[PDB]
Formats: sequence, structure tokens, C-alpha cells
Amino acid sequence: PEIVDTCSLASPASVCRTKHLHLRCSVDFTRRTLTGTAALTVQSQEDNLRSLVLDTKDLTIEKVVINGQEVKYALGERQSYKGSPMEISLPIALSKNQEIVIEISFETSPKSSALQWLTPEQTSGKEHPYLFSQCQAIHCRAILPCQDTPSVKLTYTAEVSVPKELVALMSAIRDGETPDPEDPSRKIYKFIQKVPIPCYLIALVVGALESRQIGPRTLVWSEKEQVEKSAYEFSETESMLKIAEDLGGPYVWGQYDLLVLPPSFPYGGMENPCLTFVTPTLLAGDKSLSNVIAHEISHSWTGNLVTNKTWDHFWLNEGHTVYLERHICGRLFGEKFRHFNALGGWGELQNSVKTFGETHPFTKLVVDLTDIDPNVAYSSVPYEKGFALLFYLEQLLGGPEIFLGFLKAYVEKFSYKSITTDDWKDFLYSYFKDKVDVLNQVDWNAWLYSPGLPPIKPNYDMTLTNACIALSQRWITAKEDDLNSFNATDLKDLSSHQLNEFLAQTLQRAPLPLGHIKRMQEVYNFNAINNSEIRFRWLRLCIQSKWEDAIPLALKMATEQGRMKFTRPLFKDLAAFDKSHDQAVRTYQEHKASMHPVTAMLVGKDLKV
Ligand SMILES: [Zn+2]
Repeated sequence: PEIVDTCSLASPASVCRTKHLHLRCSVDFTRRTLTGTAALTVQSQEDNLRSLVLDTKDLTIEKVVINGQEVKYALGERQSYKGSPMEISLPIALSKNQEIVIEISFETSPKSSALQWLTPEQTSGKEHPYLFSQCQAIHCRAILPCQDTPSVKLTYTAEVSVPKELVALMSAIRDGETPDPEDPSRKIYKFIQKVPIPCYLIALVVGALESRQIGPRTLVWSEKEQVEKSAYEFSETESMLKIAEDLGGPYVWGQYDLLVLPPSFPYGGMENPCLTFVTPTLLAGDKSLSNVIAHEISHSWTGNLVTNKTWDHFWLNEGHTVYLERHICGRLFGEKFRHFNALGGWGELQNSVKTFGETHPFTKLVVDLTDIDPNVAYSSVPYEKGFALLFYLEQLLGGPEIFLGFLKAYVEKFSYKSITTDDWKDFLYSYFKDKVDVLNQVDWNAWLYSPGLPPIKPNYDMTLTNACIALSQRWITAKEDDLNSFNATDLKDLSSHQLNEFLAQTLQRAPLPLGHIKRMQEVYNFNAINNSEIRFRWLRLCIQSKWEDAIPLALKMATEQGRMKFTRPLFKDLAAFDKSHDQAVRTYQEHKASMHPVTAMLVGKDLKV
């Protein structure tokens, strides 16, 4: 059979396909285990199928029941980050399109790489523990046995038993709660996901959660400490959904709830279906980062509805998502803003080629992950080189309204399916068969398969970047006597996004002399800004410029939140600053127990404790 996905040890989708999962599990915070049964409805694609293989990782299997009889099964040799294949001897010979239900009784490991168990000290409310999953890319196999590959899409239902003081949520539509009949100290929460999904988008959260309704199909969920702030910050979600529907086609998932995770959450968002995960660092107070969730909204079309068939083709997901997200922001803020974000994205791509190196295989759009861990691979280039490709093609093929027609047609063509880069390109050529000679001028080999920067740079409107570059070069080339010219008026027509870009460019040339920084504070009062993107770049700029006063602000930020994008570079700069280095040690020691364990660990391994 054709091997679709080399990150999966399971029977390929050419051999058999999981159509449905019914999960019945119990969450035990004392043992940090999920225990229960996974009933998989599987469809044979072959005749004479007598055994099938599933992915597992650090699972304990108690038994496998098919039609009411325990059946033989064997776990094979672990293949490092891929885990161990689970071969199931079927009690029947399956023929093409025949179905069987396989009920696996399982328990997760407390060290499961998919499950993030938080102590009460690692939550906002400090009293209850908290659990959240992160299956992307190939961690679902560490929750339950499955064909752990985006080449297979399945529906699911679930029943989750939790301690009765807590609340479960999943990447699904809420389907009621009841007392656990087997244990009055517990509650069972029920879920249904009627749209087929790849298993990396199976998600679970258990915690002391409260909700506010902020739209006809949106509740925001969080611990009680964050939920009011969150209900305000994201109050425009429904209007972003409508814009996304206009750009990409109808929203097919029913509900679009939001979950704002605890401050210790070290990542950015996650597009779990029907329940986007959100970092609390987006809680700026003025909604200036509220548009950042347009990224996860966009995945509801590009990634969750049309899905990459393997992790080699992940750029299809991210790239189109960023393309759609920047159109949402263009609808909101104008086409000049879309070019502004697009240009800044080009800059981020430059940085990453330079960080990885213009030869590094992680600067390719299509990557061969055969012997590469995809849980590291999908983290990068797929975002901005993929976006650049689509933006270059947009400009080649007659502009945004015409290329948005392609986007909607592509969503319609491949809804509920999984595809490769060649499927995408074949459809591009088919949709634009009238412009094939134009498409034949594209250096596909360079764009899709070669590392480094793309062969051609798109045309970007420079309106908004210009005002930033002007003001940043003034400072960067200004002497001490010139400092009196700067003043508040320099910022009059600058958005928060422009403020951020200005700091991005000033930090690129870091450090600035102490007097400049002191003066910049005096006239622009960047110490006052609560926007985490702005504050992060400002405090990096201060520490890198050796200002004494920024040391406590940078420590506070680096520990008030766990986002690794912020916490790690801040701890790096504070340790690199010989003055703050010691205080940065004693701060990481005093706080690491409130931190996400991976964030205390990597910040330990950076600070060398
Ligand atoms: Zn994404």
C-alpha cells in the first residue's frame, strides 16, 4: 500500500480509515492519568484485512474488545519520538468498505507528551489543578491509540468524568453534563464533533472554568480571574467571524468558543475546532491584539477544513491561514494595513533564514520529515514564505479579489479532505487554466523546494512602514544634542502596530546609548504601554541598552506570564546583562514553581541552574 505519512506508524489511510471515535474517559488529577475506552469505528479500504496498526506513545493498554471478545494485540519496538505501533489481530477478515468497532481500554502516562497537567500554583486561582492537551503535531497517540496522521479525518463523541468542582471542554460542541452515576464526587461532561477532523485537533481542557456569552455562537471561557477582561477584549469575535465567512466561505463548525488559558501557558494560540485556545498575553486592555485571533479563526477554513495530508505539507495550512488572516485585517483596517503586515512578515522571514541559515532544510516550504520530529518541524518559514508565495501569486494573477476567488474555490474543493502541495498546485493550474502561461513563469523549484529567501520579493505598499523607518533612523542616527527635537508629536498618526514596528526596527539596531533610551522614555512614555508585544520589545531594547530601571520591569514581565516568546528572550537578556544576572537568578528560583514546567526547565537550561 502507498505509505502516505512517514511520521505515523499506523496502517495508512490507503489500507483502513477511522471514521468515528467514541471516547469515554476519566480524568484523575492525583495520578495525572486519563483512563477509559476509545471505541474506533474503522473502515477497511482493502479486501482480506485481518490486522491493523495504530499509533501509541506511552500508553498502558488493558484490553482490546471487538464484538465483545478480547482480541490479541502487540506493541512493537518504540521508534523514538514516533512511539510504538500497536498491531491488533482482527477476529474477522475485513473486505473493502467493511466496518468494525474496536474498543481499546487504555490509560495515559503521567509523562504523556500531549497532556499538560498544572499544579494549583501554576493556575490563576491557586486552588484547583488544571489540564490541557496539545496534540499538534503527533501527540494524540500519547492520549489514545489512533491513526495519528492528518491524512485520516474522523468525527467524535466523548464522555468525560471529572471531579465535580471542575469543568471539561473539548474541540467539539458541548452536549450536557450530569452527575457521574458511578461516583457522586464527579460529573460527566459530554461532547459531539459532527465535522470530520484530523486527530491532532482533538483537544481537552479540565479546570475551574467560567464562561461569558459574547456572541450568538461564542462563549469565552477562562478561570474566574480572567474571564471578565477576556469577554471585553474579544467582544468583536463575531464580527471577525462574519468577515472570515465573507472571505473564505461559510463557517461549518457550529460554535466558535474561546478559551483563555492560564498565565503560565507558554505558547501562542491553537485553532482547536469549536474552541480556540488563546494566550492571556493578548489581554492588552484596548483590544490592540484582539485581531491576533484572526489567525485561529482563519484555520477554521485553511487547516481544519482543508488539511495538510502529512507534516511535510504543513505550509499549506499555515501559509493559506496567514493569507486569509491578513485579508481579515485588511477588511478591518484597510489594504495599506494588509501591506504593512505583509511587509513585516517579509522581515520575519529574512530573520529566520538568517537564524536557521539560507541552507537549512527548515527554510524550505516543502520539507522531508522522514527522519525529523514533526513536533519540532512544524515550528518555524511555513508561515511567511508560504504567505509570500500566495501574495506573489496574487499579484501575478490579477490581484486580491481574483485570488480570493481561488481561495474560496480551493476551500470548497477540498473541504473535509487532506491534501498535498501537488494537489494544491494542480488545483491552482486548473482554476487559472486561463493564465497558465503566467503560472509557468513561476520558479516553483525555488519557491517550494529550495532553502533560503524566495527568488522574487512581492511588491509592498510602503505607506505605514515609512513613518516607522523615518522615526527609527532619526533616533538611530541622533546625537545627544539632537535629543531635544524628539517629542510626543512624533507618534501622532502611529497605530499601536506602528509603535511596535518602530520598536522592532530600533531593537534591530540595539543598543542605543543610555541617554537616548532615557529620552525615548521621557517623550514617548513606553513604560506606560500594556500591549505585551510593545512592552516586550521596549524592555528588550532597555536591557540591551543597559538601562538600570528596566531590570525590575523585565523580570516582572518575564514571570507574570509564561509565553515562551517573551519569557525566554527576557530571561536571556537579563542574564546577558551582567548587572541583572544575579537578580535574574534569584527571581527564577523564587518563581519557577508558578511557571509552566517546560518554561522553568528551558529557562533553567538558559540560566544554567
Ligand atoms: Zn497557525
